Amino acid sequence: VVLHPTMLNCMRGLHKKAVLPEPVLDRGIELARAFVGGRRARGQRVERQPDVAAACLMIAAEEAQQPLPLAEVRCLDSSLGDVELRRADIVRELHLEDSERRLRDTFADNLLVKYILKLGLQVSLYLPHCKRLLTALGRVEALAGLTVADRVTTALLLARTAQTLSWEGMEAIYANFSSKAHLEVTKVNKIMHLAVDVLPLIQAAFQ
Repeated sequence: VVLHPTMLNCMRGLHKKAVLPEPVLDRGIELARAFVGGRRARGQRVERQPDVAAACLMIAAEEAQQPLPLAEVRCLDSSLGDVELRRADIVRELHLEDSERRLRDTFADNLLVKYILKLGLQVSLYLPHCKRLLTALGRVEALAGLTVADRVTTALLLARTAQTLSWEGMEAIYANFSSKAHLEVTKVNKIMHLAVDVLPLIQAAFQ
């Protein structure tokens, strides 16, 4: 199965900017060939090839427990569209429902670990704590609508800047995190301002 140049170029470019391991790209290529080969054999149009590429890469990255959240994908390539729809299409047509359910269950931990390692922080300290912060955040009404990735970002930055560990420059910290995570600093500011405003509610959920 020969993939369209735009499909390959997008995947290679995004994989490069994400600083992902080589065999993740190879897995991304394999998923795309199978999906594209499936569609071609049934006479189905392959729409939005760059988005299909991103989605294949994300499945691959999650399988290697090096998750690539959508917020990062949009920050690395601002032109990509409805990547989530394509991911659902791939999962369904390649029959990956059982694997996808496992990926969804481990996504939060694996992203936490990824960010903790990127920030030069100690996993054995931050992981079990930020995990508990994560659970707390989901029980806070004002924070409904935050994505899993938004909650991971919030839990880590709260643990790093809001002294939440005692429950058991600031712009420069958010900016450094944002660069290292390949996230939009303005989106991180917004999520944090929302979480910081409702700080005592997060604490009560935590305790």
